[PDB]
Amino acid sequence: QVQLVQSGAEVKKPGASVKVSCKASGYTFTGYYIHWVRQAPGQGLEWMGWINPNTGGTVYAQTFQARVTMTRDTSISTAYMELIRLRSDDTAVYYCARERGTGAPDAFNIWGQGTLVTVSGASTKGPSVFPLAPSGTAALGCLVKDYFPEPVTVSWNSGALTSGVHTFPAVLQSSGLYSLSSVVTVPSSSLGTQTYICNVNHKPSNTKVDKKVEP
Amino acid sequence: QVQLVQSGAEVKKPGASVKVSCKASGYTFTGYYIHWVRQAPGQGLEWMGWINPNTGGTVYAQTFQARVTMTRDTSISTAYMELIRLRSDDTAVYYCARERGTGAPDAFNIWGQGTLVTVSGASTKGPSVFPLAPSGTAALGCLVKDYFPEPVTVSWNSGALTSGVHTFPAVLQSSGLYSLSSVVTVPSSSLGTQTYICNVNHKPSNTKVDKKVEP
Amino acid sequence: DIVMTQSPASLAVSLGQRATISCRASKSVSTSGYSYIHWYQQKPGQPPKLLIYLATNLESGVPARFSGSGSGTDFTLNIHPVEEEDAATYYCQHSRDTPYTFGGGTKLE
Amino acid sequence: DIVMTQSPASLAVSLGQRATISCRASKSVSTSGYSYIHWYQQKPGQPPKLLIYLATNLESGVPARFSGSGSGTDFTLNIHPVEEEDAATYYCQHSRDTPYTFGGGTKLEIKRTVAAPSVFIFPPSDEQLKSGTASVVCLLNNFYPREAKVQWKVDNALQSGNSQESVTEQDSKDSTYSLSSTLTLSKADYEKHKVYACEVTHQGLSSPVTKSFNRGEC
Amino acid sequence: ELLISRESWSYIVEKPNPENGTCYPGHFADYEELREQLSSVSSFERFEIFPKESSWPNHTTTGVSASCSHNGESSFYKNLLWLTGKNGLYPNLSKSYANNKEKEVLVLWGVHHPPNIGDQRALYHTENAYVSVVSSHYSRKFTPEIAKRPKVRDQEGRINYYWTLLEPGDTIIFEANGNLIAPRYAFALSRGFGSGIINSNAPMDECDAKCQTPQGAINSSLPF
Amino acid sequence: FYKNLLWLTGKNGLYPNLSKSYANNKEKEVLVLWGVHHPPNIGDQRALYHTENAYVSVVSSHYSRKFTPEIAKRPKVRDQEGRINYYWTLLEPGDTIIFEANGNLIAPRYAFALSRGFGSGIINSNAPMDECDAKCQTPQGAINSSLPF
Ligand SMILES: *[C@@H]1O[C@H](CO)[C@@H](O[C@@H]2O[C@H](CO)[C@@H](O)[C@H](O)[C@H]2NC(C)=O)[C@H](O)[C@H]1NC(C)=O
Ligand SMILES: *[C@@H]1O[C@H](CO)[C@@H](O)[C@H](O)[C@H]1NC(C)=O
Repeated sequence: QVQLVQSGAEVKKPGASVKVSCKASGYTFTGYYIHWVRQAPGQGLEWMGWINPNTGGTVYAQTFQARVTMTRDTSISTAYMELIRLRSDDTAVYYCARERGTGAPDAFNIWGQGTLVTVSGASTKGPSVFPLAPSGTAALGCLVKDYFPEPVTVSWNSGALTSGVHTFPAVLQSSGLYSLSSVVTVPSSSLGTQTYICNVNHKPSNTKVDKKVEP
Repeated sequence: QVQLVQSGAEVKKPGASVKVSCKASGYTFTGYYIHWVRQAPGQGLEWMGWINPNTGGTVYAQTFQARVTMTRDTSISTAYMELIRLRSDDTAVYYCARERGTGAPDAFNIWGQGTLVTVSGASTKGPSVFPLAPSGTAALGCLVKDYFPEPVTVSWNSGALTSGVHTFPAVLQSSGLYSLSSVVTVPSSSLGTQTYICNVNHKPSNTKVDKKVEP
Repeated sequence: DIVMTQSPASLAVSLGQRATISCRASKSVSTSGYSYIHWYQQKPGQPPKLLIYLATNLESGVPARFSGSGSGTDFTLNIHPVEEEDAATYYCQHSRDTPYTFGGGTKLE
Repeated sequence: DIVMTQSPASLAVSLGQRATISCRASKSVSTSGYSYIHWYQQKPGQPPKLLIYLATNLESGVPARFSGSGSGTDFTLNIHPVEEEDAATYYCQHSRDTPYTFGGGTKLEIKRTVAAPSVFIFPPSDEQLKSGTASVVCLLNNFYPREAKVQWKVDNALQSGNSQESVTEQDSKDSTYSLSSTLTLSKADYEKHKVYACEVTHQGLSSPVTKSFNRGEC
Repeated sequence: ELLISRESWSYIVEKPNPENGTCYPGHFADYEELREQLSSVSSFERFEIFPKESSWPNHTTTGVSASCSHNGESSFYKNLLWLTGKNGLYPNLSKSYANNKEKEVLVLWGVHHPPNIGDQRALYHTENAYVSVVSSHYSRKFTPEIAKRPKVRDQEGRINYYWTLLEPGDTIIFEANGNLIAPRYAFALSRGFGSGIINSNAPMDECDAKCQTPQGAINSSLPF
Repeated sequence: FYKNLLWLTGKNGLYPNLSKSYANNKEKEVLVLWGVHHPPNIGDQRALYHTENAYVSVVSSHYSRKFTPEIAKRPKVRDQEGRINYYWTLLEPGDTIIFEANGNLIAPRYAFALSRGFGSGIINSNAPMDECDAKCQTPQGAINSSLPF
């Protein structure tokens, strides 16, 4: 199978530098150019540049000329993007793309899983997670507060309560942390008799939490 | 051991394209140019071009400029010839050759096993094989009729009758198929008492046949 | 620098109807017998995947519901019949010259 | 474009003698202190293998029976002593300029005593025609030389164009040859004639020899 | 619009500052030497050295720019050809012409120096193209120079224009893997004394004269 | 081949980089000639010089230049499809000229130390000669007469 696979997500301090990797498979690595693209969270794509792995030659966009460095190890058919002097607005998903064909400026058909590079001044502080208890005929919820870095994950009742479950995506607070809410739509009659427990996992902090929720 | 090994034989429809591979071993792949040569069946050699695997640069002959594309993956020390818009007269044995030395236009000393590329409008129709029965003091035979593609193989008495055995090579019929004859020179006295059986194998059709022959 | 304006920013279409995303360039992206637009589909959390290249040529493995049209400076991605699987963000892009610039996006609801 | 004419197209030499294959170029292949000819040996079904490079330099692992000579435009490959292992096709080639052009080939045959073929005919079996097409066969077996010619007769009438033949390569058992000729017909055209014969002209014969059979005679 | 309609004259008339010359910006090599060549041209024959239809079967003719627009539509020079790749290929071309017209043949051509590498990759599908032009004496090689530039006539690239007088019997060969603005028409020149080039903006009537000058004609017996 | 030039070519499969130099110590300006072979095809260059991407560098106190061979098929003048670009320079006294090359050099074998002279010159003509002596000369013939015009 043809494919590109990229180095896992990571964080970096502002002013630091990041190296992303794109390992190719299933095709002659040298014959097809490789571009690097980025997508700011909830924003649109923007194009960084390309490298010709045959020659190692490169082109970069102007807003990335000064700070990006594309390279390739052809022994293992691998490309690298190094971004230095990171600013916060450089937090994004970085993808490695391969052209659909040689020579002609054809399109990108093979893409990478995407590597999430997060840039902010924090120390992978772990989440604090608290109930959002109902009081009558309504749904229920759970809150994740001031945690870093993404991604956290949340579930309910240890992976049984998939019905009416709504995992809102997180928001970035001015505090430099994230927070989100998980919710479950439910009938009210079972509530109070049934016992519901929110649960959450934050691998970067190696931290898992359970939190019961009741009226 | 130094060597080049090439992708197995294959067929292609006219107007289609073929990719032949030459994997090197035992030497620094990048240092020695690689040429591609072809030999039409029962004809003489003709030279296609070369590729410099260090740079990927190429030269091709004029009668092949428009249709040939040489490339190399240096990670696995492998070269490729792609021939497009195949015509029938492009059926041939394609070899990958390595120069005896660097820099100077020295000769070809390492060659490949040769890859047989057959080009014609057929569907690997399997052989029909019929006796060539004697009637007196003479030899005996077996015929293979209107089969495709080469190579078929033939033997006698399940690999025991190697004496006086003559496997004529096949001919290409205007029907777009092949046909050949296997023969055995024998004393006539044992004939009629002894039992002889022609046998044949056509791997592309995964087809084997036995056929007794008697007076 | 060729700017790919893209519209409309969001579509509200129902199953079985036709969705038309109109991309425009600041300058012609057509030459070499080709129009260098490409339309990609990105569903949430995923990378993009190429739908059509060179503004008309459907990519292998793609359904035929997608069609590309237009030339010069004006191009269109037509989906029909719309389906649940088509709820995504649809991006223009040009390979005509550097920098290769996308279109900003078109959510589909 | 430098053209490597090569001659003679075939050699008939006997063991222990000397074989001289003469290659010529349309233009000088000599410069850089080198003559850019190379002589290769290709046996049937095999790739070539390099014998000599730069027109004089024997390659490693090669026997010393092979020698290269000549310069400028005229070059020669000399084999001595010829041996059974040297029965092959011998190609000139130049690296002087592009395109690298070969020479067309020179088959080499072990010369022996002229021997007439053992001739036979095989009528087409009923299975031939149960498939809808019947092919007659005429065999020449273990003959030398190869210049044998075959011509087909049916009902004493000449047959032309409906035929195909193939010869085997020289066999080291005796260095003689065999030829299989075939006359292909439809069951209808088969039926509409009676007696089928093949005639051979060869140096091994006092006079051309024709063999024959009659259709379906017990 | 003089192409189809004029091939002979007595003299050439140019205005002091003509604006409709090189539509696609670039350097016209030996422009002044060409002017001096053409001063002595009494007439010529504008012929399709490389027919657009059959000379370039597998190359996308009909390359066009707005900088050369006509009647509002983007167009291009008429005596030249802007080759471009086709079906994703720009196969090497080797077209040749042998001057058998028994008159020196003025050949024109051009090399596209695009503004960026992506533009070149788009037009010609190679980053490292070249243009080789050869004759019995004339031999030259052009590599495209890629660079952003001031946006003359709204165009950021350039075309370097080149020419040569292929003499009778001589053979001119074009080779290229890209960036060629090939010729579609050339000119077979008929030299002539007395002719010449006059720079002026004066009007014309269908008056006839013995002498002519940029301010006006002279019809008088005097010596001075 | 030319006698005042030299067509270098590789040996034993090598064309080792050369760096020969000459210092004009003859107290007269020295006319140096050389040449660059633009072969018709890449195989020809690879044969003569065993490199695809050769160069020729010629330097002096002022003169500095670099030549890359241009490979291309061409009209077959004098039955030859390649070319040689001929170059020259007047190396002044004390100046040192250096040739560097990994191929394609038609080096000089002889040069010329020039003695300037007034009154001399070049005359284009096909007229015959005898061992007549004259005061003036012209392409059609000499002049031996007292007149001013
Ligand atoms: C030919 O010249 C005309 C002007 O004589 C150009 O047309 C426009 O002319 C106006 C003035 O009348 C200028 O202000 C415009 O800038 C001109 N057009 C452009 C695009 O700048 C015309 O462009 C010229 N075209 C050619 C091919 O020479
Ligand atoms: C042009 O390309 C077509 C594509 O099929 C091919 O058949 C033809 O031979 C080519 N002709 C030339 C002159 O390249």
